[PDB]
Amino acid sequence: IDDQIQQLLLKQRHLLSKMASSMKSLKNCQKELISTQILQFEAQNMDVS
Amino acid sequence: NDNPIPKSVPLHPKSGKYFHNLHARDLSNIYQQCYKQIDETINQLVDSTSPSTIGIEEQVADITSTYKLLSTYESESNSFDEHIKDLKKNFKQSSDACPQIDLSTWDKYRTGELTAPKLSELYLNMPTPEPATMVNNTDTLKILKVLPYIWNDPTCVIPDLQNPADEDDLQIEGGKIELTCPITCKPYEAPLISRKCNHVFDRDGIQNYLQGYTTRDCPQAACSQVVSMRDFVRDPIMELRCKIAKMKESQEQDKRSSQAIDVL
Repeated sequence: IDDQIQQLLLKQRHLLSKMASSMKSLKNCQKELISTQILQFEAQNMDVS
Repeated sequence: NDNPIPKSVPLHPKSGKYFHNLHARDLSNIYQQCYKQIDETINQLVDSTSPSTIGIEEQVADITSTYKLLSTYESESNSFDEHIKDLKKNFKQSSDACPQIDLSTWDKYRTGELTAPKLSELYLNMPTPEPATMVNNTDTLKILKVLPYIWNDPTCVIPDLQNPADEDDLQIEGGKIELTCPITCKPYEAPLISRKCNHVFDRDGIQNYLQGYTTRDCPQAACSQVVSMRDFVRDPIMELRCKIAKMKESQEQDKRSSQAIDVL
């Protein structure tokens, strides 16, 4: 039981590290979404004018 | 010049529609879910490790690093959104300042003699996010930092503001913090502490002392102040100590009983 508990704790810490890695990857996705979108918005303003 | 493509033009109401539509996509729900997940993981880890098993310090440090990284991410995301709104405000102000192209102002802009604000250049020139005016101090972080010492011994005095080594050089002389109150011979089911008294009270008999009197002196020594109901807040450290003490006493009682029976 103790060995299984330790293995589960190691697994959950590994998943914590994995989700920390997914963090700031989500932020980079957010930035690459907002960026390159304002440029196309400027193109839309060009069209409107 | 050449191809009639001006670098930038003043904002239009139709373009103003899209400008008002553009926003930075949110992570508030994501951040709060992540915070709750890590907090519950820490709470589970508090009692998860076997009481005889020693060496939770590395896991505590790793979780502390994860929490600090998450807090930094949240701070720079707030920096991201505040930069976005400031950039939008600056761009709209600049566009309002600039004139409108009707007859040949468009030709002047195309020739390059006239310039208009461009969100691309402004977003390229915006300052990088800075983790300033932010403090990584939470109740979860505090209990995470102090839980290894509580695991080592229920009674601990972690602060080193007076002296880095200990409370006084090498000897603490701090006594012990007793789970069982002399007033109420029972474990603290409602641990309530003051930001001023900094003493944990069961509140079962404290309400009896505080009834009829607006403010009453703190019954414990080493301080002299009067507090009310609303100064009391929940202290996770107290029940953390209670749980670890109960678990350790249970394991030691089981071990001694098993060994004594093995003797016979």
